[PDB]
Amino acid sequence: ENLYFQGMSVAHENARRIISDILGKQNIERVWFVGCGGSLTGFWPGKYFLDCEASKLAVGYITSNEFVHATPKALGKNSVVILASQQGNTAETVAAARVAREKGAATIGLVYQPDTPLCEYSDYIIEYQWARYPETVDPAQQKAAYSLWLALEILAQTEGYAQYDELVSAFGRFSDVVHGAQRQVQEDAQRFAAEWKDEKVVYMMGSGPSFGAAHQESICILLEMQWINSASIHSGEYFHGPFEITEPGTPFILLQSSGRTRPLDDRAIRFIERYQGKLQLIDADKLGIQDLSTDVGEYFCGLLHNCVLDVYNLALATARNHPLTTRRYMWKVEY
Amino acid sequence: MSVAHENARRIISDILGKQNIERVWFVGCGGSLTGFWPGKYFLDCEASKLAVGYITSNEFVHATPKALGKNSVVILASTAETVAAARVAREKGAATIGLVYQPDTPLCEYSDYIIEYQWARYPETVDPAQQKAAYSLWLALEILAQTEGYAQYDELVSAFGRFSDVVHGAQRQVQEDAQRFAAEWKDEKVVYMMGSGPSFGAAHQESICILLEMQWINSASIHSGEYFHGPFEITEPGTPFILLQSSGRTRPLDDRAIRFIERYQGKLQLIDADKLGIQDLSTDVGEYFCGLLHNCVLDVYNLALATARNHPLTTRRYMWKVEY
Repeated sequence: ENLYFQGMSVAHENARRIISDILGKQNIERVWFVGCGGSLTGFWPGKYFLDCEASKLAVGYITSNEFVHATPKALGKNSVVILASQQGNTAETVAAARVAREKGAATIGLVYQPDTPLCEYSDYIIEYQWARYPETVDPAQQKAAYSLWLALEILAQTEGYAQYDELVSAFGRFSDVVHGAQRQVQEDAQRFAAEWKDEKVVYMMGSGPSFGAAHQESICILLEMQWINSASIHSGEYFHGPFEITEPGTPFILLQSSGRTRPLDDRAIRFIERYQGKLQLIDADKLGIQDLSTDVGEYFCGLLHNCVLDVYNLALATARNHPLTTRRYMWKVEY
Repeated sequence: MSVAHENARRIISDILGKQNIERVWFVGCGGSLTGFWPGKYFLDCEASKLAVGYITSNEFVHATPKALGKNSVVILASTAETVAAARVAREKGAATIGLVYQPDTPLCEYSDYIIEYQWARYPETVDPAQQKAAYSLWLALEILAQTEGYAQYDELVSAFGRFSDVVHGAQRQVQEDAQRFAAEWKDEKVVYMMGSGPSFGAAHQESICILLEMQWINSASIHSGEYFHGPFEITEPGTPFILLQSSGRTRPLDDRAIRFIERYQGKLQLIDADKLGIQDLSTDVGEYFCGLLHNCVLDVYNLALATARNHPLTTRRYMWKVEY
């Protein structure tokens, strides 16, 4: 018999070393995901995985400055606090890492820029990859991807996870699925941009693994990068107040998921179409989630939507003559 | 004792005689989920060993946490999907608490304990301590007190004793401002709700259950901390924000938001719990009552707005009218 020796994702190996090192020094009884805006919603994939799969863990998900100011008494020696910041200096995320460390928690800091202030209070540092679409990097090494890698490792090294190998090889297929999906949506994205360029209010929707993506699109793209009024509505929540807003032409972008919460999404689709809402459907299952894994591909829906949306976002920004880098406040005034 | 207090005490002692309480989930839809924010926030702040979940009913049904089990309590309020969530909870071995307005209603069937809360349509009022969202805090107080212990138990129970008075004082206080608000806000097409810490659930609730549902005004909720990481770029003169400002620890997130909104001439309606009598509740634990106060204070602004807009709050085009 010939012996086979496998390799490992950069993100897989980083995640795995960090969590082993931490377990050698404490228990992992509680995790917090802590950050601001996109640097909090980037943790949704891991949050969702653990909420679904971990039986022993208590999992938190909190905006940095709230964590700093109203610190949970549950934070301590056997907690892990995972923080993200792009340029590594969001003062409240740095203070969150400081407070976590003062409380005795292990801190994992995700940064794009190394030697940035978040690093000072990060026991472990991950330099995730990032580029501005149409420039690309390895999707398995992007900020949101690391939420799922770290989640996988926390679960596997504390409770075990029968589908570990399945998810690791799903992640090995992820770059091909992302590239195939982005290519597949070019035409639709163009048609979207031309037809949606004049909307002043857009509602983002999703459920389960895709809900973070929906919220992120809402707060980080539509409000932040386009100045379009927006809310995110959980597909399940839609029918308990929000849907009363719906009339012919009310714009909804639904980020539909594979797997268990899909019927939530299908329920919304039927209703939005029955009442002639302006619906842009982006369906993970049509864009090759089934190619990742028939078992655990539900957990990659948010990550896939984040990537596929880059295409629609550029198309819309060009149609609206509003570059995604437009700001009137951020990086411009003090606040 | 308050009847709400004795109800919560009796329920949680009974459960603890039969299982442990290692995990709590708050499960509901819309305002029957936001109603749990007061207890959720309290537990997130005060409980060191409890795992606390907060989940819309049909997602709890379709993607049930593996963590759900014999030493879990699932607390629900009322909706076939919340009934189904109670069924799933019980089927998994979790104890179930159902908050209901009317008895014999479908959620009762899968609820090990049923709490008939108090509700009335403003200006008709009811005991604030027996309202749906109040019970979230009562139940949370007792989960924590009967398991880990709570050093401010009596200070919070006496706070709760004074809460009816603070609510009535606050509702009287805002009468004139509410009329001014309605006159000035009746033509707005988009309203952002804002809050932090204990008042965030109340902000979200106004947004989804009042502005969208009962007024057909476009709206999103924004956490006061999240504002400055994307949402704030929507701000320009006249952008409508209703900030439910909190007392206590997160107040500085709200002050930061107020300085910014005012500097770029947002149309700001400020409703401050510390101006409406949270200082009279306690000095220690009063912060935990801010969401509850906001819920009540907003009833006044909501009626006034509904009147100025000739849009009754009971107006619906879909709910209780079509199938969905």
